[PDB]
Amino acid sequence: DVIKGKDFEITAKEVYDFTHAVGNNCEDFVSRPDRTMLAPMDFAIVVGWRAIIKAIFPNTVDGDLLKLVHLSNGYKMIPGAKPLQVGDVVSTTAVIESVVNQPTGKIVDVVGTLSRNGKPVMEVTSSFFYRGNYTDFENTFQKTVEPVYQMHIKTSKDIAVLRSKEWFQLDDEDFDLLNKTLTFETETEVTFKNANIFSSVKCFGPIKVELPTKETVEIGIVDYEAGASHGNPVVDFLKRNGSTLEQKVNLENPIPIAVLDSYTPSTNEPYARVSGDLNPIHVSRHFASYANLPGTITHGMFSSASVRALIENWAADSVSSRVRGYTCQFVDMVLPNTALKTSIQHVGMINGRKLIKFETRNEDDVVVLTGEAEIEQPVTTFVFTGQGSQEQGMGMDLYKTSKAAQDVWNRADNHFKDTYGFSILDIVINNPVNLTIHFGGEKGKRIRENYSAMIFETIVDGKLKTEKIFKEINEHSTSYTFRSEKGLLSATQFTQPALTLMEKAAFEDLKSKGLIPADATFAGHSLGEYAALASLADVMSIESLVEVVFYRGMTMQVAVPRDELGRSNYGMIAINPGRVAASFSQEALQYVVERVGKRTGWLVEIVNYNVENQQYVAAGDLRALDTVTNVLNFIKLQKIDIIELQKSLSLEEVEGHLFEIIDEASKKSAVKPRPLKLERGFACIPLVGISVPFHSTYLMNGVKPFKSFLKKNIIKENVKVARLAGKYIPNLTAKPFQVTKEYFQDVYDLTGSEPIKEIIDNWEKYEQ
Amino acid sequence: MKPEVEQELAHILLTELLAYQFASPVRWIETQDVFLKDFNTERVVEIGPSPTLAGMAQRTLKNKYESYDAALSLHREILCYSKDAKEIYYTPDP
Repeated sequence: DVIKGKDFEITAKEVYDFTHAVGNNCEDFVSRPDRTMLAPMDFAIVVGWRAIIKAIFPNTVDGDLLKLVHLSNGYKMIPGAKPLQVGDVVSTTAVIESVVNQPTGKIVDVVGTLSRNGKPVMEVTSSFFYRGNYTDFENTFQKTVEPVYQMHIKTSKDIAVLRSKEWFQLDDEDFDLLNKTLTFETETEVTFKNANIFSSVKCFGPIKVELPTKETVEIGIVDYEAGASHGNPVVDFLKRNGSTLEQKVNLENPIPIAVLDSYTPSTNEPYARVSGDLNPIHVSRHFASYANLPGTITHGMFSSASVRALIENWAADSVSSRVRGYTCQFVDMVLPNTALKTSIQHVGMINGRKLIKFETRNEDDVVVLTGEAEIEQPVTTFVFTGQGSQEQGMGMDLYKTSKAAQDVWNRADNHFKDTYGFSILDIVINNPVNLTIHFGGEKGKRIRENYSAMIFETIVDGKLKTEKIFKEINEHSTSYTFRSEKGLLSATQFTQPALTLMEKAAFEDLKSKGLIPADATFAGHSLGEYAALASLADVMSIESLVEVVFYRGMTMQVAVPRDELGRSNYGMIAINPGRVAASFSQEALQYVVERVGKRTGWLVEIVNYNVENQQYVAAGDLRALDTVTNVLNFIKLQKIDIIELQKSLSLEEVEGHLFEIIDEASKKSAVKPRPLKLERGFACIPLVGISVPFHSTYLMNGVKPFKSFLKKNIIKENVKVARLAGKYIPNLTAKPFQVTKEYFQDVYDLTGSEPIKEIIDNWEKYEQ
Repeated sequence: MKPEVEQELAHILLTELLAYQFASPVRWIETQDVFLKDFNTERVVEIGPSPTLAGMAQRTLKNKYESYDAALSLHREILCYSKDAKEIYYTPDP
């Protein structure tokens, strides 16, 4: 029977008394204004201790409570559950888990669960020891909640293995399981006739299938029944053939965090009062002598909570919220008036939460406790490098070592060989100056067919002009030659996928070593945000990602068709507004760039807002890049502010005074020929390796094809909102990803569109 | 709000942001005022073969946050993968 404890309201007095009854120095448990007074998770037992002990009494769980020395206790928050606030109202319910009659006595496992607002918030797992000999084969039972294993059905010889297993009952017996991820809500009850052989096996629980839209459905039932069992074959099956959802990764070398001197107080009276553990053994020497022990034993859970303070102090960076778990295994016993030298080690890392392993030493150099501790650090955020930063043999050091890199690079390169008949891994490794893609053979025809579908859908006066990329390639073309001046890796079509893959392979190596919290934010440097997005969210598959970035790279190579060499009369420049003048802010830079671009009649705009009043990357016409370079050379030398003179001298006369300087600069900037170099200014520094004018006005035509591609290559089945929401920060709209009328209306303001305006008007239809 | 509708709306919202950020200016000034300030993120990693966003997030903090980072008892670690991997993997030299 499920036991229920009295609904115990949390107060600020009881928590304030407990921060001295353990001696906690964490300031997140002190009573101060504005910020909440969070409960230390070690206080959760004070709520549930009453109910947990109520499960150990029953007349079919019998043993000497004096010879009951607590074995192991924990605290685990369920996922998402916030830890307990100051004023919270927390109810307790517990059930006794397993009655295991060990040869040395009887370990009884108790599972308590605390509930706030109606919902669970933390579960307390404990084991206790009635020592002696327990012919308790009738009163025993095992009732454990087996881990949700998965099993991937990639192949038909292995679905035949699963179907041979009678326990896999299907609702639709014809349901094609192939190319799916089943999960198993297994919970196993077992009676024992002996201390090893089981009396009867009970394996039941529904079986689900993860659907592409990530909404599972119960397609089967596990139902395994037998007599004289020696082990659950179901769980034994899923142990080898299926896989555990969570696999903790460890370090090469565990981090020796510290070994801290915690002193046990002479008295165990101040904590026995606040804990409800009246047990005299801790205080009463006469009781402590009857137990055969060498005096008034320190409260175990007091040694637990004292080490928890140290785990929160030096492994959870002194924060209440971020610590997730805390277990303590009772090894030995320690008295009052000891200097416990607790050996804390960071051994593991799992999915954001740091695995912290400790054993407790005294002055006597012996171990009295062990235990674990989960601590999330949600304080990670990712920034991804853009173009130009590529070099020959990049991400090959990571390639030869990691499997997470290897499998990424290999999958991409196999995709590229089989799709476009070339090796991104060949290019990166040895940077061939030229690459000849041969369309000879049935491979070569199916490659050429892929090349034929690469098309600019560029709007020209409210009508699409679908102009093929590499026009030459047609149904009679035999072999095309990709050409570079120095090394194709340098050409953007290959820079973009190579960079995006190396940054995906590095981030997938961190997934393999699990150093990445699941609630970190991210944003990327123009192209970088494609890597970040594929990385943190899994928005694009590896084959999707490389294709879309390749298509971008083709769109951006022939966005502006060039001369024979391939010298686009376009580019970029990274401007320090402080260089020209400190008073010359971001409002004087956007005013002077818009006034030079309207007069000179050429294109120049601000495309990256990198650093606040230190870096703004401005792209457009290369003569409109060297004439604004000379405009911030001439304003710097003259020390003449435009924001002073436009308000504090004359209204719009400075705009008529800015023509004549722009007319000076643009009549010396129109002299230099077309193959002109962008020569560094006193205010500006020209960008190297970027001949394309990315994010300028020059590629306003080629937005509609890039949309058409992102409509054919982002499928909503892959896209989830949970994994994005709060984290995803676009480059244009520097806001958290929100699925609201606030964000639809703020994106329609920046750059209006027919499908965002259709959703804002029809938002009330899609509300319900 | 329905899951199949919330999937359609998030799919169109992202698709249009990426289709336009393609050819749109990158407001990285306010991007560094989404996480550095508003979400008190502690550890920033730069994924790439050279640090560019590294000197960017560090000089944003020195300009606007040197009095906001020292007044709330927090250590901002601006890291690049290719330069500072040791700190990532937790693989120091003893």
